Amino acid sequence: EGSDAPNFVLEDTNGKRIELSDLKGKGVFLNFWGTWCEPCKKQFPYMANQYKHFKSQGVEIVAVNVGESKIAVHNFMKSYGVNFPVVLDTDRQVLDAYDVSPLPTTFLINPEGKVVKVVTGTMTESMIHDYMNLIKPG
Repeated sequence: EGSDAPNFVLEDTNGKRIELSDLKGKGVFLNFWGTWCEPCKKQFPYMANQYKHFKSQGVEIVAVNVGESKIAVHNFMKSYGVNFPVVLDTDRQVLDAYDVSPLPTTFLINPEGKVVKVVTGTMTESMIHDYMNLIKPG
């Protein structure tokens, strides 16, 4: 759209305070997910591999888990090779702020804090790569 991404503050799995507006200057691949979401099992390892490249190119991932316990979320991260920030939307406030319907949904947010594209359903590693390029600082 080019619309303003709603700001939010959540904690990551180790207690790190992450506020979306502090990531201006970086692309944010904002991925709403749950451990029961089948596509996330294949998308997570693609995202981890791509992050190896993109983290130093100024694209951040914030993988917003929707409402699940730390133990289940940590277990999923171990299972699927997660090396990127995962935050806990424990009471669905951020999911609701983004008006998210199906999971997974990814918002591609550019370095200015604007939503440039919203994607739902399945995506391959090539698509993820291309998506991250859309939001990297120029």
